[PDB]
Amino acid sequence: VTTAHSDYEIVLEGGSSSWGKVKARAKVNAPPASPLLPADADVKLNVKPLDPAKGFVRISAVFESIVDSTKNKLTIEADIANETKERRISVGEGMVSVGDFSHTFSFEGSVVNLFYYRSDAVRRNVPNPIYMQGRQFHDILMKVPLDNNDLIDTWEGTVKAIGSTGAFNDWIRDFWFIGPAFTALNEGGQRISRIEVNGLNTESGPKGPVGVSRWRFSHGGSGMVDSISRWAELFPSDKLNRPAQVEAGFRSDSQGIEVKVDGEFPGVSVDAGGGLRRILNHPLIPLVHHGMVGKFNNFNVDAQLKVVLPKGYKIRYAAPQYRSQNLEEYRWSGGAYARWVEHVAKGGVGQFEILYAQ
Amino acid sequence: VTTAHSDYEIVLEGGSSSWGKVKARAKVNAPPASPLLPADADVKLNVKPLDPAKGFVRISAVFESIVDSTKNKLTIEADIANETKERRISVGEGMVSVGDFSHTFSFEGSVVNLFYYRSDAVRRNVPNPIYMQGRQFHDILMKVPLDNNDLIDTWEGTVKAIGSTGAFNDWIRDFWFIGPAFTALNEGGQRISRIEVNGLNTESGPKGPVGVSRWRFSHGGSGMVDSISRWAELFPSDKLNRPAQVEAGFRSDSQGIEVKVDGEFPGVSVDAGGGLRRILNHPLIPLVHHGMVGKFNNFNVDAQLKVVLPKGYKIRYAAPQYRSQNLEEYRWSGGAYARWVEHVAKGGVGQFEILYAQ
Amino acid sequence: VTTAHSDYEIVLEGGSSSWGKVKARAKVNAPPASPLLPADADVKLNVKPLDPAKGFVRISAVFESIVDSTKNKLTIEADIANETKERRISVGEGMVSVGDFSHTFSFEGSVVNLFYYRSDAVRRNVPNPIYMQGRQFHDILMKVPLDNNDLIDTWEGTVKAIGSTGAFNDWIRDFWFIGPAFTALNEGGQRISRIEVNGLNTESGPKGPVGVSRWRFSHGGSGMVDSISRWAELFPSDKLNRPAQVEAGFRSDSQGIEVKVDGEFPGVSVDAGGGLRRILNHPLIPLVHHGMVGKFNNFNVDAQLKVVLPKGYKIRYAAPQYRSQNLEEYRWSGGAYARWVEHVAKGGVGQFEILYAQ
Ligand code: BCL
Ligand code: BCL
Ligand code: BCL
Ligand code: BCL
Ligand code: BCL
Ligand code: BCL
Repeated sequence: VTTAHSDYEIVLEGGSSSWGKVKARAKVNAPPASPLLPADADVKLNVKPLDPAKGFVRISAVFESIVDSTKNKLTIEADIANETKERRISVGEGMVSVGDFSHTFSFEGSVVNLFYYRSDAVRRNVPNPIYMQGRQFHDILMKVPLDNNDLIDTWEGTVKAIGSTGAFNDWIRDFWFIGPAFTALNEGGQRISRIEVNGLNTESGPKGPVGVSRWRFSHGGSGMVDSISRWAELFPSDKLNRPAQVEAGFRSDSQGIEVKVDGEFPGVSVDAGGGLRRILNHPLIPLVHHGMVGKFNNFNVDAQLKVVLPKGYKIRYAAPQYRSQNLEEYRWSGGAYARWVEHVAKGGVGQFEILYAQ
Repeated sequence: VTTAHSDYEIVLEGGSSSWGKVKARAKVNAPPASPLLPADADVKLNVKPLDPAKGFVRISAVFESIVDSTKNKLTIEADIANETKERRISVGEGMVSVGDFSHTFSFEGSVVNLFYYRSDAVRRNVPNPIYMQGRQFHDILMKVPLDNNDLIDTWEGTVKAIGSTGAFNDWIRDFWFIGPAFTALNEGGQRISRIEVNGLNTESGPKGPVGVSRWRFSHGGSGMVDSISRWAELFPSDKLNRPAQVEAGFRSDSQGIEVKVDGEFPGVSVDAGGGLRRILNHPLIPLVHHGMVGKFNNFNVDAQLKVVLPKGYKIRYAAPQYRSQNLEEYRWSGGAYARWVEHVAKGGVGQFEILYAQ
Repeated sequence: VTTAHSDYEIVLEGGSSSWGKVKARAKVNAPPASPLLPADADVKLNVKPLDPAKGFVRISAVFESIVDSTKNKLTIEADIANETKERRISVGEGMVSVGDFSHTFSFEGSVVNLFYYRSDAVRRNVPNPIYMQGRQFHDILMKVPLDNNDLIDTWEGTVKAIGSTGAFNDWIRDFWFIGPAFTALNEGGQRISRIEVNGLNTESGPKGPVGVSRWRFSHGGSGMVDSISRWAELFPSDKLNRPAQVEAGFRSDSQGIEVKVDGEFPGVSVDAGGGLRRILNHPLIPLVHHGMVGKFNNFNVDAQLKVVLPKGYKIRYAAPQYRSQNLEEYRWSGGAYARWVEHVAKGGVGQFEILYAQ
């Protein structure tokens, strides 16, 4: 018998605060859909206020994994700020390593997020809008020291390809969205444009030649792509009054999958209007993308959610309904909640709303 | 335990008549995949002979819904006629309303449906062909009175966009196929071309300015798109000797879905050749599209179908086989029928054929 | 209760040999997702060494089916050889028949398979790479005697279309990937280019006019398309020291599906390095494509695998683990193996690795 066991905990700050602590654990005795096993990964994300006056934060990410004995790592650290409601700017650096190979990089880039329409007729009549169609434009300048022969080979190969292959800006997407990543684009109503290569040259860096590229692309979303529809919400820099962090990891092999998440960050709750608040709307891409793997083994659900509201707050509406309550702490399990967990784990996006207030 | 309960009833006219009464009810205690709940809708479609000499019918549609408290409505009424086997013409009017906002519209449009091949070698050798690849071309002239400020804003915004944005005819499809509608295109082997904007201007209508647009698009189908493969069959104007109608609705929320259908129309049965008739072949798009939502909760099937043949007719072949019979009335439930209901509810298109005769 | 019963047997040659005998049987009491039933098919593939000095083999394929009473057949026989590691050449002939219609054909064609990158940094650090992004270019010259009126009609229709329709090279793909074949492309991360028509003319053949076309297309793969990622491996001509063959067939209708496979060919095992061997990595397209039909009825798994190693060899690693062993013969059933069978039958590609050695 295949059984998914999971526990989730949300502990909320009150007042005007959107912050929450989020913890999760899950295990299921079914294999992942990776054609290489075992596959283990640990991820740590950190972000701190940097310059509140200019709205800059400093964010870092560390990814480490082991896949069929191969050890991988990627880190990236960047300073990011909104310039306007639509244009965001970044500058950063990082590295990637795989077994005995590694390389570094630095970059700067701007992203401009544009909705296809704006209408007060929609805004005033839909209290909790979900879909927002739009397109996001990246402009990136990246640099990689060419300080081993593999880097040199790839740089020269790519220079040669760009020079000789008229369809490079098109076919590069076949390379980029490796394996089933390609398939996931259409699944989420996401489109990636042909790229533009605006600049390609070698620089004389302090330790040697540096490969420098300037390039652009856009990606379109029909409304489910959270990176576009919830662009401002997903970067709550104006709510980051202290450092935030999240650590997560999984272990997986032919026998099953185990996962753990432990984080604290702003944006967990939202002003719902009318003096109510809600847990933020569930982003759609995680459910749709995970939906591509959640349907391969039947499973029973053994799931519990615990939500701790701030002192003095009460739930006004929850659907699925909670099972029990002890002051500010509410618990869901079994019944309609278990059924909703099955639904979203298989790719469904049916709404689970929690509205609360003092 | 998740259980889908459903009942279907088909009552057929005899002789040369293709007409039937179709009733259905279903309920299932699982949530819909809507990221806004509750979601309730009622739909009424009507069509009557208008000018049998020119083949015009007058069709009307009313859609009403409530989604997370927002009240929606759209109506459309049109006169439609075949000009040729491939070209159909229409003229009509309607309105849309959402909360405190509303607008009207009128239009005329032609649609030309073209198959990619015609071959007697296929026709004479395949007795019940299903797939037909082809492409359908729309040419539309629509008008909307710009009689509130939101209409004015959207009209001017769109005029501005068409003027400034070279990729408008491309990216408009991201806006148009909102949310998971985008994803459904590829699922059904359906392609939407870039649009052509042939005309855009303001008219001085009786009550004020009117926004007028003339535009075109084609959509391609690899064979499953019923709008293309069964183009003539889906508009049985030559069989409409009296008014036809269908009413349907659903209620849904975090706890489940309930639905009801009650209609009467031509085209329910078909001449199968050899003096046999069949219930029409199941259209594929409904099953494929619904397949995108039917896989998120395991369910047991409690389904019954009742088919009442005209007096004196008998079933010659049915697969899945029926369970019971009382004169002209045949009933299916359990066993292989329940298994077929599960199959098609999850997106399968395995054939369930009923052939009958006197 | 829906139950899938299946048995698989692999019997391996030893030494440096990659050959194996592969047998399979499966049955399941659920309907196929074919909108025409019954659907029965038998396939026979044969290949023999032809000219070991030039690397030519002679391969033949016979497909026969019956679909809703219509009898179909297609045969193809060809000589195929690698010219280089990337370029393969072929010349051959065949026929197609459907009911009272038939036609023949002959052809020659080259295919060039190109990976998007080559990197020693990947090669030396990933011991068993799976994804390889790339693009494959076909150049085909085919001839069909126009020796009945239907052939003449289609030839003239196509000549007319190519002449009049600017989007022919684009829309031809709607015709080509009939029905759900269209949808399967994106599912497997596969792209088909617009075609190029380089030549179209009529020849005066011995018995009459012959329609001759010269045309090209490429197809891209993001890494799962085995035709691209495992290009050399899939044509083990250098391992074909004697004839190989496989016969397979299925019978299906509204009640269920039964299938049988019986074959012997090189390429069943692979040198894994370190003096180990493995069963070849599971190709991804079969699992992904079948995944599009494997999710419509819940089923229980009654599956057994038997692997017979060459004398004196032992399994070093298997995950899922085997259940029993008798000398060189190992058996899997139930437990984690049954769970893996469910997973891959529904479209999962989680790795099942068997490594063995003396
Ligand atoms: C990922 C989905 C979208 C996308 C959506 C966005 C969004 C949204 C943003 C960017 C931004 C950036 N993108 Mg982009 N971007 C995509 C694909 C790309 C690709 C590529 C080759 O595929 C590249 C090179 C880039 C490059 C870049 C940079 C120019 C820029 C800064 C990145 C950074 O510092 O990351 C650092 C990396 C990480 C922090 C790793 C973790 C990333 C995941 C997604 C974050 C999960 C947050 C978690 C749920 C809660 C975190 C709480 C913690 C306490 C922080 N994008 C795809 C198409 N991109 C930012 C920008 O505008 O800069 C100007 C920005 O806000
Ligand atoms: C470059 C990337 C972008 C960015 C892209 C996104 C995207 C895209 C999304 C978010 C979302 C969220 N982000 Mg943000 N985000 C950025 C910076 C920040 C900052 C900040 C001050 O810098 C903060 C505090 C946040 C905070 C938040 C939350 C409001 C929200 C997640 C809520 C939740 O409950 O998660 C619960 C958390 C978990 C269940 C697990 C989180 C742990 C794992 C490790 C996080 C990463 C998972 C992902 C698969 C990894 C992909 C990595 C790439 C391949 C490189 N982001 C940068 C600028 N963020 C999500 C959301 O809901 O938006 C509305 C969302 O979809
Ligand atoms: C919907 C799937 C296909 C499509 C397939 C068809 C087909 C097929 C036809 C049209 C026709 C029309 N289409 Mg078109 N069309 C599509 C997308 C569009 C879009 C758009 C922005 O997406 C627009 C503006 C149009 C516009 C139009 C008009 C020019 C024209 C008349 C519409 C009408 O009166 O509807 C009135 C609206 C309704 C009746 C609502 C109900 C619609 C559903 C689909 C009908 C279900 C029938 C039910 C199962 C049985 C009904 C029995 C009742 C007793 C009647 N189409 C997509 C791509 N279109 C018609 C034509 O050729 O006119 C010249 C026609 O026959
Ligand atoms: C503008 C739209 C087009 C059109 C488009 C289609 C399409 C597309 C299809 C049909 C199909 C059918 N149509 Mg027609 N149809 C038109 C006009 C008509 C007229 C007429 C004389 O005007 C008649 C009598 C019919 C009759 C019929 C039947 C032969 C057949 C449904 C059989 C059945 O058992 O349904 C059983 C009915 C039900 C199970 C439920 C019906 C109730 C619901 C409310 C109907 C609409 C559902 C749909 C999801 C709503 C989408 C609305 C849009 C978003 C606006 N149509 C107009 C001209 N029609 C279907 C078929 O099988 O074709 C071969 C089909 O796929
Ligand atoms: C099928 C998936 C890919 C593809 C991948 C490949 C690969 C890979 C190769 C070709 C090759 C060829 N392709 Mg191609 N090809 C595709 C689509 C096409 C289409 C089309 C209209 O769709 C056409 C006309 C062609 C035409 C051709 C010829 C030019 C050439 C020889 C074919 C042959 O003899 O087949 C004979 C037909 C059969 C043997 C039928 C069986 C085919 C199945 C796929 C084989 C299963 C093997 C089985 C698992 C184990 C067999 C063991 C037996 C003992 C042999 N391809 C799609 C896009 N094509 C070959 C080449 O390069 O020639 C120069 C080659 O190696
Ligand atoms: C024109 C077609 C190409 C070609 C295309 C492919 C493709 C594509 C693939 C293979 C794969 C394999 N091929 Mg090869 N292959 C060709 C010629 C050969 C020759 C030869 C010396 O000529 C040999 C010995 C082989 C041998 C092999 C094996 C190494 C491997 C299957 C292993 C296994 O366990 O299958 C177990 C076998 C079965 C489970 C059942 C096989 C029985 C059925 C009848 C085979 C065909 C099924 C398929 C759905 C039919 C599609 C037909 C088309 C619509 C026309 N191929 C020709 C040149 N071959 C597969 C692989 O794993 O590659 C890494 C794979 O994906």
